[PDB]
Amino acid sequence: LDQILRATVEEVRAFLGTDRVKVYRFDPEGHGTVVAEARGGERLPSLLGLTFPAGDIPEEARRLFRLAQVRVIVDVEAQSRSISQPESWGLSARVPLGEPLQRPVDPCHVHYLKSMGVASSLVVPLMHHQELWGLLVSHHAEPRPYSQEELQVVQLLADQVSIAIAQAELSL
Ligand SMILES: *[C@@H](C)[C@H]1/C(=C/c2[nH]c(/C=C3N=C(/C=C4\NC(=O)C(CC)=C4C)C(C)=C\3CCC(=O)O)c(CCC(=O)O)c2C)NC(=O)[C@@H]1C
Repeated sequence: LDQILRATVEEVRAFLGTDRVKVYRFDPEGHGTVVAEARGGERLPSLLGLTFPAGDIPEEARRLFRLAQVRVIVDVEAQSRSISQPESWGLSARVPLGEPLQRPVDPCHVHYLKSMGVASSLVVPLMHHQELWGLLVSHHAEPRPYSQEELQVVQLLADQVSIAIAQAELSL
């Protein structure tokens, strides 16, 4: 799995022509590791081999990854702010998306992304069945706006890998 993804991180990078793209896996204990990482003009250091703490993300945000399955961050310059809400469990049967064309994130990510010197941040969740196995993310300088039409093409690209990582769990 970790090896296979190594070729995926670079493969997708070619398509998304993103300078930096890495895959993030998750553990039940609340621990995640980077099993892949690519760099373009080497504007950022290699994070590969670094374990990220779950605390980095609560849950309400991850929920969107389950229902929204889109994950898109606008220019951190727009300074969008999104925090928690008072008693807002939101009861629904099953309505995919049904939210703004963008996903504002608390100032937590603002500095986080900016700290990486990345104005843009394209993310894509990798879920198999009803569970989440991995997470795809991309970061780079102003890569011009993104089209929804082209986004879909990649949206499926994230689904394909979902099969590779899933089929890998069996063998691995
Ligand atoms: C802020 C000081 C602290 C913090 C809190 C925090 N994070 C989020 C949301 C996200 N954080 C990430 C982080 C990553 N990007 C990556 O590339 C990686 C490695 C693969 C990570 C871990 C992401 C993707 C999100 C989701 C936002 C999006 O739309 O993409 C939140 C929001 C939760 C909410 O809804 O309240 C918060 C509060 N993260 C830190 O690192 C600090 C400790």
